[PDB]
Amino acid sequence: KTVVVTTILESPYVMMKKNHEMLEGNERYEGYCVDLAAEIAKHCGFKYKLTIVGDGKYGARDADTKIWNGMVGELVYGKADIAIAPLTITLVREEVIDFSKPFMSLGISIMIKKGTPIESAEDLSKQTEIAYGTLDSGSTKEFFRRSKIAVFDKMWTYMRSAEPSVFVRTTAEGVARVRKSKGKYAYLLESTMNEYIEQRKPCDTMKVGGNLDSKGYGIATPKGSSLGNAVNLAVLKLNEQGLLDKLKNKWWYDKGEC
Amino acid sequence: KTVVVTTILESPYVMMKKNHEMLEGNERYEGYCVDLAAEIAKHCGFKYKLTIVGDGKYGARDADTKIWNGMVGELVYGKADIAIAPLTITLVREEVIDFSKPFMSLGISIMIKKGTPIESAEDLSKQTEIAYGTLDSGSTKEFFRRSKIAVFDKMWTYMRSAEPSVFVRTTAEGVARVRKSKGKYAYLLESTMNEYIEQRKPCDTMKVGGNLDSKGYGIATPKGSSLGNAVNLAVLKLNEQGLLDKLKNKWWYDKGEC
Ligand SMILES: [Zn+2]
Ligand SMILES: [Zn+2]
Ligand SMILES: [Zn+2]
Repeated sequence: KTVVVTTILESPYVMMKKNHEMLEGNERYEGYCVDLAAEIAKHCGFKYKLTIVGDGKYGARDADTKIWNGMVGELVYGKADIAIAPLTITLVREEVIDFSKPFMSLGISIMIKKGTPIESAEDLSKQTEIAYGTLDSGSTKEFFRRSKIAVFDKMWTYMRSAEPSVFVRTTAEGVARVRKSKGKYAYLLESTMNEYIEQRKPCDTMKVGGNLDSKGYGIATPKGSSLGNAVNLAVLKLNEQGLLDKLKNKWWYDKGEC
Repeated sequence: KTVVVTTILESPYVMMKKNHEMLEGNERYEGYCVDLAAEIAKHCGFKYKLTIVGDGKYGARDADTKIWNGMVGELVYGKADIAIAPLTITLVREEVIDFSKPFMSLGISIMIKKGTPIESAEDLSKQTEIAYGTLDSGSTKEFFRRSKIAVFDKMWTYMRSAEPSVFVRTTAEGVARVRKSKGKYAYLLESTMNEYIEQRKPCDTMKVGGNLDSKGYGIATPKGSSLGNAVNLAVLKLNEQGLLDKLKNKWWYDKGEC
């Protein structure tokens, strides 16, 4: 049967082609994950259908109702057979779904509007003129919520109680907030996304400091899935052949605008 | 039952303490992996015994007998229950043993004396005045042997027929060869080790250029191991607590002598 792939509209991973209205099925999309999905499918030997997650979220469990949302939820409840997106491998998720070895290594980072007098997470924590937040319903927000590290705990204490909210629904919203903040808002997002945006016009943002942590993205399948083993081996084969590095160069720098 | 842990003497992962002669069992050793093993055994609640792999190798398969050597072999043939060391996650290994999600991210790098006229892998493949090689029976040598990239392929053709042999049995021998070669020898090793040595006196070596690839080290268990699942979650939990970063700081720079 055709494999249902859940993914998310997050540039440069998955995007609508300029003339998608003229196209059909998988041909409507382009991007790093679109390219990766085609390769994984070929090496594993399956036909697939790309679908954008309904609620546009990555995946988090709701305490009380205990219902998983986002791409994780589509896998948990059987709405999708595999997730190919910039989905962070975390303990809570690994407890309900399977992840292949990582296809991309990254870490949480700081995005500022050029000129902002901030160079580290410690800098953000010791001041208050500049506000900062993260994406909502994701691994980045969870990192700070659960952190027992002094600096990060101090950062979370502030963010969770900040008003108006410093959190955003999508990466694009966070980037826009930084650009129009006149330097009064710094955004906390994963390094890969930070690096991508720094190469996009109007070239007014920049990544500062070292990553706050280290983790990776993995292809996810429902627990006990028949595709798990093959997909994992495919990811390892493709990394060792250099495809993964080739794809990042293609979507990040080959198309750099700065 | 006490869990048999196979490991390898490789600074700063596993080393004999200064006063090892008056110590017994696991107390004779110290290092990053020694600390990691203790952490894992505590969260999974099991007793263990650290053992140094008999042949001192990481793990490669004999093309003729098809027999696995090193730590991988000890797991494959049931001589050990788990391997906790800087063992690289690779396709060929993943096919015969299980790996937890990575506990450390790294890549192949270039080590030069200091003052050596080399700044990249390309530079090495352009001349013949400077010899270069890699460790044996490992993931690094296999990287060059199978590479399809023009530069890495040009390098392997040289290393495969080089006379004398540019390959070493241990990282220690490679480093020693760079130091006593007047800069006429360059060593190819994983970034983690490179960075560690660069901070060790006589402080006469340095890492140059970016990593050639991106991979990770993982805790290995035989296939069908009752410890596999739990250990994998243990690694994720530890990374999220910051323990893994804490440990690298401790053994890499806190003890730095440059
Ligand atoms: Zn392919
Ligand atoms: Zn602990
Ligand atoms: Zn043989």
